[PDB]
Formats: sequence, structure tokens, C-alpha cells
Amino acid sequence: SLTTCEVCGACFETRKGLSSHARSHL
Amino acid sequence: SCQVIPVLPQVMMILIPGQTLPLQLFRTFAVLAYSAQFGTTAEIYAYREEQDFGIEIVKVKAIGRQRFKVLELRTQQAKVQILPECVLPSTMSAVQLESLNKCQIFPSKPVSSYKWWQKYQKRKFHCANLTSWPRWLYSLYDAETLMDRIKKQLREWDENLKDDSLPSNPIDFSYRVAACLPIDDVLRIQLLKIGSAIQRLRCELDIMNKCTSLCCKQCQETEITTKNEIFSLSLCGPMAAYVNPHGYVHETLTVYKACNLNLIGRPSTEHSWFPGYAWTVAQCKICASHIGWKFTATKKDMSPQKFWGLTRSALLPTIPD
Amino acid sequence: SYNYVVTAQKPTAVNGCVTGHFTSAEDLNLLIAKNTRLEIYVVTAEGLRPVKEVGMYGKIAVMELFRPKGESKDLLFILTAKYNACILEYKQSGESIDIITRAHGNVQDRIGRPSETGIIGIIDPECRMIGLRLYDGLFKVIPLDRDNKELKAFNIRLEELHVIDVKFLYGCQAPTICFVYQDPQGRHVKTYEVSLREKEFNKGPWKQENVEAEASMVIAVPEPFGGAIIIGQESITYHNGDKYLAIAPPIIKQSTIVCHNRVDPNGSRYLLGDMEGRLFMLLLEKEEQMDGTVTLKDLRVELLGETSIAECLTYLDNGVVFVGSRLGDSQLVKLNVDSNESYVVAMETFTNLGPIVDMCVVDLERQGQGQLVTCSGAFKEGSLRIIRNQKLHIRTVPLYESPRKICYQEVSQCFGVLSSRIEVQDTSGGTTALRPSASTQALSSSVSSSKLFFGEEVEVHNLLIIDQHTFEVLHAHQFLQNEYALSLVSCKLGKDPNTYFIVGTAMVYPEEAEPKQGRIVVFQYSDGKLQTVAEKEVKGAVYSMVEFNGKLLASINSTVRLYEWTTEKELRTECNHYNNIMALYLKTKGDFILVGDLMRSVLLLAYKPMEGNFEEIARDFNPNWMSAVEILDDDNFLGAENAFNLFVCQKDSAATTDEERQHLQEVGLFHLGEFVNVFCHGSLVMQPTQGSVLFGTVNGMIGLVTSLSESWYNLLLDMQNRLNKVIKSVGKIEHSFWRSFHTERKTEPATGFIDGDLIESFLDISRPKMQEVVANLQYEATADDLIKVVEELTRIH
Ligand SMILES: CCN1CCCC[C@@H]1[C@@H](C)Oc1ccc2c(c1)CN([C@H]1CCC(=O)NC1=O)C2=O
Ligand SMILES: [Zn+2]
Ligand SMILES: [Zn+2]
Repeated sequence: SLTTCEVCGACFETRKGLSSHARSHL
Repeated sequence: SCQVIPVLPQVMMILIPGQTLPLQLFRTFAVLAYSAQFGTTAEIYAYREEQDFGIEIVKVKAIGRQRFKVLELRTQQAKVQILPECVLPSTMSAVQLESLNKCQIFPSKPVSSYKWWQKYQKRKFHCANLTSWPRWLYSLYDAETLMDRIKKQLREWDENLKDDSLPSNPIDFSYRVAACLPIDDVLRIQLLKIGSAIQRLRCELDIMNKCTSLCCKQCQETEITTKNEIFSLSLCGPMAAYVNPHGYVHETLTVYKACNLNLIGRPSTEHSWFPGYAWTVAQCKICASHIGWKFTATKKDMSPQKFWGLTRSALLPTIPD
Repeated sequence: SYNYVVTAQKPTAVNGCVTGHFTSAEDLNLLIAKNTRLEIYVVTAEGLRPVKEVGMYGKIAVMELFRPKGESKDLLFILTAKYNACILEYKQSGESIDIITRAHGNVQDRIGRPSETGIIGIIDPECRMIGLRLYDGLFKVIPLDRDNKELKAFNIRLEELHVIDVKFLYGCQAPTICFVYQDPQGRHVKTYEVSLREKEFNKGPWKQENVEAEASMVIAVPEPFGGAIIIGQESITYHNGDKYLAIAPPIIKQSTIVCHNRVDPNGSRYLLGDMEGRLFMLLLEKEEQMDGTVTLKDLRVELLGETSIAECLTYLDNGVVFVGSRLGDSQLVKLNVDSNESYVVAMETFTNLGPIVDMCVVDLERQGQGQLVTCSGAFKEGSLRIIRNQKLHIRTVPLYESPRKICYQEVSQCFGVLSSRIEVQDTSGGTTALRPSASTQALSSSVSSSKLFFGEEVEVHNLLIIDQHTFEVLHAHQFLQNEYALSLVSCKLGKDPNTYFIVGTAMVYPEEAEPKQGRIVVFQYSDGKLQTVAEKEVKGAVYSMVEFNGKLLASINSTVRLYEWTTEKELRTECNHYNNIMALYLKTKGDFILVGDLMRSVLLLAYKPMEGNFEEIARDFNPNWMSAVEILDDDNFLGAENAFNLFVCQKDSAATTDEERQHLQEVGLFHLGEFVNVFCHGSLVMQPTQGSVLFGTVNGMIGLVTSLSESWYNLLLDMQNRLNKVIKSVGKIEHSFWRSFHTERKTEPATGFIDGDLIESFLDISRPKMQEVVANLQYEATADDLIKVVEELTRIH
């Protein structure tokens, strides 16, 4: 689904699981 | 003289003079290097229109020009004086004997040789016996010698020509090497502050001879790969700037074998930068920071079958202990 | 700070020599260029008679005599390294001898790349113009149609950029130059006809091509033959239109020819010399025709003998030849017709201290005076020179091999000298010697056996033990193969009472650019035998070593290491300091450490004893070649840099923020005109001014630097400005321009320095002129005041 990271393209199946990955980019 | 130049309000990467760089989009401007007292004049020129019938995608690009040291900002405008290129004469020109002045121009090399540089040293630095230093010491400060020493290591990374590909002007050759090495942001800033091209070449050779290990920038000590595994699959060198579907730029260094990484998900082929290779996001096994991707060949004949592409911003070159 | 520099010994190396009729039309003169000095001699049937020796405000780069149409005697043209051109004339009015300036000007162009082949100054045989090749692609032409006092010129565009050598041709309708240029197709020979009216080049008389790949010398053959002789690496070719002759004598291929000179005025004999010090005779055989046309028949080369490695060469008269040398002693040689077995027999030799690559001050007589022992010469001209004061007494100890570094040990009553001998790879498999040198005639030889790890020449480094009285090679310890000895110190370390000979070396292999392995070998010489007392293997080149408060401070590439002397007589790594620069220059004073690389990177460290490591105090990184460095005091540092400059930087006084105290502000700039290699704290007298520092140069010049008070500096500075008004400049060159800090990019006036040579010349001016330079001068003042302070300034050398 569209819960993939826009920076690297990591596919997460949850809304929260992607927000945690967003921290690993800054 | 100085210039009244505007500032790029949304720039992240520091631009090296002579480096072309796609940008993340949300005639000469300034690009600061925030640690924060230095920067480089970039040129946004791109009106590029590629032709795919009905769709002409417009790509924007900037190219570095001159270095500078910031004086004061004023909201964004920046008054700045350009830092000059310190070009130095030959080391032996001070002590060159008048009788040996005529026998100082050397005939050219049959490009293929390793014994030619032996006679090159004996001739160019012959008057070293007039000084308190040996012949081989002056070679360590010879721009032409330093360039070949750097070119030797770059040929081990990329399998591309040795002719017009690399510039002959040392101030251009130095800036070229600065934009090709897989080095972190503070190292690029340190090279920009360097005034002399000979010093820049000497340090770029130091970085290559010392900083062999590449590790995660976030968690410091976590060896991702080494300089040995570096290779070039894209014809434009081992580290080329790629743009993802959403416009993020990734200076992706391609290496054979990378370690200490975690894969997120299953291989995908959508928008793969290397055609015929399935990318999979890779993360650090300690801090879970994004380091890059792993590319796996879809077909079995492709060579190499597996390799890694690491984004430059997530790496930190370190010297092994 | 404020410093005072005086020349203690004039430059002794000869770089130019010409024969002509300068003093009077009936005299055969021999003019000698000694860097800044110009010596005038008159050739007598007995030898040389000194006439006049002048000093110029410049480095003589060009020196040619010429006779314009309508002149009673020859005129002299001199061009300095700072592009100061001038035309001089000898004037003898009764007993007074004065060199007057006929014309003068600065032929410098703000734009233009100075050619890698140096400055070339040629004059038309019919004395129409002075051709100058200063920058690539440009040929300056100074017309000599008389009354050109300001030396007005005009440049002509040169399509050829890499010009090896250029000279004017004899016997031509219009001015014709002949030059060798290098292009991707190789080296060629071309000629251009100069037209001063159209201010352009015209098609020359003959255009040949493809000459020897290493053709480096053009010789203008006089009228009887004409044309040009092109001396290359292994072939000598004669070019004159469609008459091409080319000989490749095997006798000359062995070495490279570096000087030439015409013997007879019709160009039948020529004197060429090579780098190895051999003298040749180029005999061009002639053949006259029925109409009288003399056509060149053959080219002969005959080896005459061995001179003292010739920089310049000139034939005097009746066999006598002057051999000017930069590497060794200049000499006068007689060319006998019969082989002695060598047609070359010496007549009179002149001492040449240059090049001075290392020196040391030792007061052997314990009288506080001090003898200066310097490493002089190179290759077979290697020597040890002892200079003691009052006049200068010079002991010449020939070593027949290159001396590199020197130090002194009082307990052993002998010197330690790092040296190098050149052996050749014989066909059997070893290295045969070229000539018996000091490292071969020692009383006792030894080799290193640490074992810790086809025809070309190879260096063989040896440590020499030289007695302080007889200067006898007592021992000659040979270092390992491919080992380059770089550092040498003599001191006692730790609590041990013995004094050791410590050597720092580097393992240099031609394939490896940067050395990654070296040795610090500790020796003991006293008991008449040289044995090794333990060694410490390091991971790089040991560039410099010094005794740092009972310990040993070494420099391994980019690391300044501090070694301890344990009870077991071994070096123990106490603390380290890693730098971004290569630790080449190492000097200490107390617990302060001065660091420097080849690029004028001045670093300052201090040993903090409470912790056991060093901490960086300040630094001054300015990219520029640096040849030597020295500590003046705890906050002042002397250094020599490009081009032929001296500089002083100081620890900042207004240290309020940590960013000001971490900087060494440059306060002294001075164009010395010499290339300093060694800085030595010492003095040659037996003693106002504080400090005494000697230095040796490539030209053999030895100078002195001393510090002054701000009050004394401002006093001598105002006197230095007023002496310039009364003292005549040889080429009307301004002193402040000569001493101005000269680099390729920047040019700045002289600051923080006082020219002792100019101050000391105050005592030589007439009494009226003395009362003129004291007008409105106060610490008023009388002439008798300055005569008493300048005389004291002479009591330092
Ligand atoms: C167009 C479809 N899309 C947009 C809407 C959201 C859902 C979907 C996601 C999957 O899209 C992406 C977002 C980021 C990246 C990528 C695709 C691929 N990718 C890199 C990977 C390595 C490589 O070799 N090449 C790249 O481009 C990224 O960084
Ligand atoms: Zn991501
Ligand atoms: Zn990590």
C-alpha cells in the first residue's frame, strides 16, 4: 500500500511502522 | 572584488566546483555548508527537456563554480568575497641551475609504463642535491606525480579510459576527485577550505590510503564495506547521482560485498536504477539507519549476481586501527 | 620581532662567465657573475688580475658583453631575476674606477607564463637588438639604435610555446634567430627573420625538423661557416641550410653536455663540458673552395680531460681556460698538446662553499670564537669546509662524495657526517664504485646487519666518523640496501651518561611513493670502534630528530614522536602527536616544539609535563615552498621561503580569545636573494644586539640574523632610507624594490628587517655624505655618532 517511505522505498504494512522509519532519515 | 549573490533557500548538499548535481525540488547563487562559515557558488542552469513523446520531463540541475568564505547574511542575500586558487611554481624552479634550465622539458610518454617515472624523477628533481631533501620527497609534492598516483587508484574502481576522461589541469583534477570520492559531508567541507591544489591532491590521496573503511554515519563504528569492494557498474563511475520517483537524490556508491546490514521487505523492481536488478532497502544492524539498497539479478546470466548500492550521505569513512 | 641580516660571506658559486674587452679596448677581460656579485678581471700572460668587484641589487640572470657600432670598447648588458635590465660601461678616470649605467629599465610583463626553460638573453651579432625570452609565446626585442636609455622594447608573438634554446645567427641579411621547440611531434629546429620595422617575424632562411628528442643546446657558428650547431643528448648536428651533418660519438652519450664556449673567433674549436666533469673539444673540420666558400667537412669530438664539473665555460688565451662551477671549486686549467696520463692540467683553483646543505658551529679552541664546519659540494665535488675568522680562513677537506648532514660529538673528538656515494650496477651482479671516495678509504669499514626486513646508478649511504683534527675517515658504516639516511643527532638521553650517534633513516623503494618503514639506529663511537647500541624500527620516514630535554624527539612522516631512554638502552614510545602535515622541519626551544613541512605549514607544540603529552599552541598555514626554519625566541620564528625570501612570524600578543592565541601572525618579510638550506644558532666571533643565527645557502653565501629592539629598529630603518639616496645602484635598481617580498602571485615591500649590508656600507661613504644622511635624524645626531654604532655592527661577523 501507500505506506511506503518516499526517501528509500521501504514497504511497511502499518501507518505507525512507517512513522518510525521516518525518524531513521533525519 | 566581492559579489552580492543570493542564497539557495532549500539546499542540503554542498556543491564542489565542477560538480553537476540534481536537486530535490519543492543565474548564479550561493550554497552554504552548514556544520557554517563557508560555501560555494552554484549555477542553476537546467531547462532540460527529455523526449519520450507526449511527456517532456523537466529536470533541474546545479553546477559548482567558485569557493568563498561568508562574511554576513541578510534576509536571502549574501555578500561574499571569492576565495582564490593558490597556484604554486615548481619546487625546483627556485634552485634550478642555469645550465640545466635548457634540459628541463621532457619528451612525452608512450601511454599504455612504470619505469618512465623513474627517469622522470631523476630529471625533474635533479637539483635536489643542492637542497637538504632527497629526490623522492619532492615527488610527494609534485602535482603531476600526485595526479597519476590518484589516477592509478581510480582505475582500480572504474574501468574507463585514462585519456580526456580526467582533466590535466591540477586545480580541475583536484576538484574532480573531490566530487567522486565516497566521503562524508565534513570531509568535502574540509577539502573546499583547502587553497592549494597540491594540498588538495595530497589529502585526497591521504583519504584513499587511510580511510579505507566506510561505516554508518549515525552509529559511527559499524563497518559497512571497504574500499576494496568498490566497483563501477554504471558507465559514469562507481558513484553516480540518482533520483527516486519522489525526487530524492542519492549519490549511490556501488560495492560488491557489504556487511552489517538488515533487509526490509522483499526484492522489488519498480524504478530500479540498475536495469535487471531487484532492489531491497538495507539498514544498519545497530541503529537501523538507512544505508542503501541491495540489488539482486533477476536473470541468472547477469554478472555480478548481487551487489550493494550505498547512499553517500549515510556513510562515514574511517581509518582502520 | 625586528631583525637585522648581514652577509658574512659573499656568494662563492659562479653562474656566469664571459670574455671581452670591457675595461679598455686593449685589455682582454674576464667577467664573473657570482649571483649578486660581478667580478671583473683582466687576462694577463701570467693569469688573472683583479680589477673591480661590484654588487648589484638583483640576481644576475643574464650577462652578455657587446660592442655597438661606434663604441670605443665593449658594453655590458645585465638582466636580473626581477627583470631589471641595464647596460653598463667601465669608466676609469685617473685612479677612480666606476661602473656607470648607460641604460636601465624593467622589462617585466604583468601577463605571461615564465618559461620552464628560464630567462634567455641573446644579442644580435651586428648589435641591432637585445632578444629576451622571458615568457612562453613572447619574444621581447630591445632595439639598440642608441639613445635607448629607458630600454624601450616591444614583444613579438611566438607561435611556438615550448622553446628550449634560442640564439642569433651569424652572417645574415636581417636579424635571424634559431631555436629548438618541443611539440607533440617531438623536438624541431626553426628560424625566424626579425623585422624591427614591421614588428613581426618573417620566414627564416631554413626550416628543418625532427632533431634529437633531447636536443637542448643551440650554438651560433661564426661567419666563416654560419648556421647553427644543435648539441643533443647523444648526437651533435650541424644545420646551415641544405648542409646537414650529424655525428653521434659514443664518447658523449655517456653523460649530458651542460656548457659550451667558442675558442677561436672563427668557430673552429669548441669547448663542451658534461655533468660528470669531463672536458671535450668539438673540432669542426672545414674545406675551402675555388671561389673561397668554406664548407663544413666533418665534426670531431676529442675528450681532453676532467675539470671541476662546469656550470659555465670560457677560453681565455694560450691554453688557459676558466672553469666556473656551482657544485665545486672554480679553477684555471691549461690545455696541453701532449697527454700527461689528461690534456687538462690545473693552474689555480678558487674555493666554492656552495652548495651548503648542512652545517654546525663548534668552538674547537674553547675560546668562544667558533669554527663553522659545513657540508659543501656534491658528487665528486663533495667536501667539508671549515670557516674561522680579521679575515675568513677556510679549510677544504675533499670527500669525493656527496655529504648530506653533519653533527659534532665532543666526547668522541670527531664529527659524524651522513653522506652518499654513487655506485654503478656492474654486469656480474653487484655495485662497482665510480671513484674512491671518503666512504671507501676509511680506516675501518662496517655494514649494517639488522635484517629487520640492471645498469642504472644507485645511491649508497654511509655514516662517516671524521676526526676533529686530521679530518680522517676513521669509520664508514654503510646502511642497508635501499635505506636513505635522513637525520643525524649526537646527544645523551635519559639518565645514561654515554653520548650516542643517532641516525634516522627511511626505506625508499622506487615503486612505493611514500615510505612506510624506517629505522632509528643508535650508535656509540668513542672506544675507537663503532658498534650499534640497539635500534628502534618505525613505520615511516624519520625526517628529523632532536634532543628534547633528555629525551629524543623524532618525526615519522606526519607524526612527532617522543622516545624515552630506558635502563635497558632501548627507545620506548612515551607520547605521540599526529599532524595533518608531514613533519619535515623539527626545532625545539625549552619545552616548545616548532614543526614545519615543505609548504610553509608552521606548527607550534609544547610539552605539558604534568600529563606527558604535547598540546598545540598556534599554527600558520600558508601554501608556499619552505626550505629552512629556526626559532628566534619563545614567540618568534624565522624561516626561508619562495622566492629567495626570509620571513618571521610571532605568537600573537593580544591573546584574549582562544582564536587569536592559536595563530602565528606574520611580522617579517624580506627578499634575501639566496636559498637558505640550514639555520645554525652560533657565532664566529668571541663576544647591544640580541641573538646570533648563521645560515648557509646554495650559492655558498653565509649570513647572519640578529634581533633588534623597536627603538633600534626604527633608528636603523630611517638611516637605511637615507643611505639609499647617497649610495649608487649599479643598474639604478631601487633597493626597496630589490628587497621587496617577491613571489609569482604577490609582491610586497620589505618589513621587520634591516639590510646589514646597506647599513655597514655607511662607513665607506665620504664625510660630506655622512653629514647628509644624519640631517634630521635622532634616536639631532652627528656623523660621529653613527660611525660608532655601525662599527659595532661589524663586530658580529
Ligand atoms: C511510483 C510508485 N510509488 C509512489 C507512491 C507510493 C507507492 C510507490 C512506492 C513504492 O514508490 C517509491 C518510493 C521511493 C522509492 C522508490 C519507490 C524506489 N526507490 C529507489 C530504490 C532503489 C532503486 O534502485 N531505485 C529507486 O528509485 C525509492 O527511493
Ligand atoms: Zn526510507
Ligand atoms: Zn548504524
